[PDB]
Amino acid sequence: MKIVAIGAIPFSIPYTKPLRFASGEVHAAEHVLVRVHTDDGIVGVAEAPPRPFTYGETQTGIVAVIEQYFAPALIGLTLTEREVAHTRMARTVGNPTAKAAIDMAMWDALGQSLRLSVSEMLGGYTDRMRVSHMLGFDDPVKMVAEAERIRETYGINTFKVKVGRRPVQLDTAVVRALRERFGDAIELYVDGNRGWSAAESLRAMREMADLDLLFAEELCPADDVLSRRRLVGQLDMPFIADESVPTPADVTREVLGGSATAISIKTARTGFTGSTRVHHLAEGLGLDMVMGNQIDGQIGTACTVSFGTAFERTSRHAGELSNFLDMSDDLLTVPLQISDGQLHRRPGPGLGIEIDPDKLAHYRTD
Amino acid sequence: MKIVAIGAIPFSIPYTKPLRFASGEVHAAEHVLVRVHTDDGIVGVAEAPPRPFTYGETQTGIVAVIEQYFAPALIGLTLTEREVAHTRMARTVGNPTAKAAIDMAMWDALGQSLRLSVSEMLGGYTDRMRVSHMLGFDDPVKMVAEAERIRETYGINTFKVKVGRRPVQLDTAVVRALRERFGDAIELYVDGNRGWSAAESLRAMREMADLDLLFAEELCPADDVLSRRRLVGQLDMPFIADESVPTPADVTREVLGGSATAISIKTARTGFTGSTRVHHLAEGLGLDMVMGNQIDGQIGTACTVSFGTAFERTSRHAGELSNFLDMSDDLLTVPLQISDGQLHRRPGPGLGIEIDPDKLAHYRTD
Ligand SMILES: O=C(O)C[C@H]1C=CC(=O)O1
Ligand SMILES: O=C(O)C[C@H]1C=CC(=O)O1
Ligand SMILES: [Mg+2]
Ligand SMILES: [Mg+2]
Repeated sequence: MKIVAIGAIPFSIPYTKPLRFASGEVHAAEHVLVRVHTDDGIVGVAEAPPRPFTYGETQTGIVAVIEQYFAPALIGLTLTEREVAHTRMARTVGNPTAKAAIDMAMWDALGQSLRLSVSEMLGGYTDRMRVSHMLGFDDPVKMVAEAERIRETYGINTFKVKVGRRPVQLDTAVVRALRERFGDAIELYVDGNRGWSAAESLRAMREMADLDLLFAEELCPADDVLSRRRLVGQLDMPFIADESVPTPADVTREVLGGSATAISIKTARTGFTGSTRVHHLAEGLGLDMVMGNQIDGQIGTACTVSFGTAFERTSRHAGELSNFLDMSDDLLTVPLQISDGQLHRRPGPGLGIEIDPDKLAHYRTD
Repeated sequence: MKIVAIGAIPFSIPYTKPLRFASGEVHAAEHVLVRVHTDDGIVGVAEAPPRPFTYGETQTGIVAVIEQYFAPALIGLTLTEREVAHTRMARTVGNPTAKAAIDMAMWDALGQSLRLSVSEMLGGYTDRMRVSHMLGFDDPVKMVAEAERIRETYGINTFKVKVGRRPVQLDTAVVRALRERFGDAIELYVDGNRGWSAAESLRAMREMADLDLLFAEELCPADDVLSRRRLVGQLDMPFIADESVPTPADVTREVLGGSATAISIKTARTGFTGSTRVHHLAEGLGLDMVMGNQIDGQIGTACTVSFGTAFERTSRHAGELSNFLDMSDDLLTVPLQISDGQLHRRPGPGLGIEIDPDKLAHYRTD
């Protein structure tokens, strides 16, 4: 189980319809397929989604850091030296998805080598997660229609509404429309992606005080430090930190500082080894945690469910596992299937997925 | 890899010489051998040391809780459902070593099943740890002689001196004698086992301010809450919490409250699954951590080194891995070997140990 090579292949798949939010937009999945090759002939895989508006990474930069720094530093390590890999990669600051992809690809290879799923190796608490769908910006009536279509089609009963627009009433009207349309049959929460000021955020939440929102996520910039802390202290529900807590150290600083009261865990940025560190820190401190979506393709979604199903604290909440549906196509030989509002972790070893050679050849851009 | 049975066998092995400290004494290793049997014929093992003066557990109580509560709740789970086992056992409060033994025995069985050492499955950062020896109470000249004998014989260069006696000068004279005898060639720190008041502790440490002590461990009772917090804030070096932080929740309360500035990790009380939670919490918060000794036999010591070698934060410090040497005998087919002041993690699968049938038959007390 020795790593003999690590590759990073850029690919691009168009979205049937773009996902729009406060901090940016995604019109195509211009990701990087990361592969870890072992001396047993096993190939572990994962993807790295460049999100310049979130971590500052670019598709070109991800391939570069992996080919120029991480690959040469990790070749030669066995799949059971994760902490050595973790420590070596840590010598380089940032580059979250690049690091995470390598770690998850390593876990995929390990699982295949041992004939064990990543989920069970991580803890195997359960075998499925409830699904939450992120609704991107669009005309009010159009967002409601999207939710209705999605719930009827896939059985999804949890929706995270993207907000952060002006006037604030535009978004609060959307949320109210959703609650009037579905009643208490669905769970609802919001993510502003740093779009509103803390003052606008409070007014928006006060206006939606009767809509039973489960969480408020990054309503205003965490970097508007003092007003952010004041806002978090004014809200009843937990305030989920996402882009502001990419590392365990950030979780500690933001939570102890009062700028976060709940933690988003995204395998795209902390992989499995790092995500375990975040989960244990959040559980130890006593904070709610939710599996988030990095606008993942099916490869990243398979990773999210693999980790989310391994622990009780992550599976007690619905996981954001459905945005891959807006992609026009994907790289798996067998597409992920959501039914009854749930997604099961794959039964196969490792991530339980396989890359379709023809799909890769068609969408790669190198 | 399904658990078909879990047994708890009490055994007793006399000590060549008793280990004495502030909170109690150990004249024999009256432990409990815990075994997890799988449907593959594999048997994982570990030990549970009853420490009434530390956790309140008794040899009889450990066997009882395992046979009456844990065994029936875990039979039927696979070795890759650790989080289910963790959650089920958590329904019962306390009983730390009983829970830890079951978890470590499960990891031992898993490793054997996969032909992987526990150390590598946990992270595989390194393959050995430096050794630290705990010096129990005794006449000053006798404690110094013990340190000299131990250093020359095993190459051990780190010593944790047991203190907490009155007058305080009795212990400070011991530490000073050790520093004068070995100079800067050895590392020294102290553990008072809640023996001194906070006021006595400060005076003792001030008297030893020139002896370069690396840590101060449980000098006074953590339950003397306010004076304990005042003391911790008065000391330069990290203050290791041990018996006061048996769980991650305690780590959070004591650290945020200011009654602890460093954390002791003992596999005897948090096993591997639980110890990982403590390590990640301590790393996330930014606190030093040291692998402690629960006055472990060789079985427990094999567990300590297995976990300690898996991470960088635990292996950067010497681990307390030598007190088993005072036992008159032990249960392993192949005794642990300390040389050049180090202990390597065993090369074999799981814990890399095997119980000698004749030793078990001779020392069991059921
Ligand atoms: O923020 C989210 O939860 C969803 C998405 C928006 C940007 C991004 O990278 O993640
Ligand atoms: O306190 C220590 O570090 C050593 C030992 C003393 C009692 C016990 O259970 O552990
Ligand atoms: Mg978000
Ligand atoms: Mg101690």
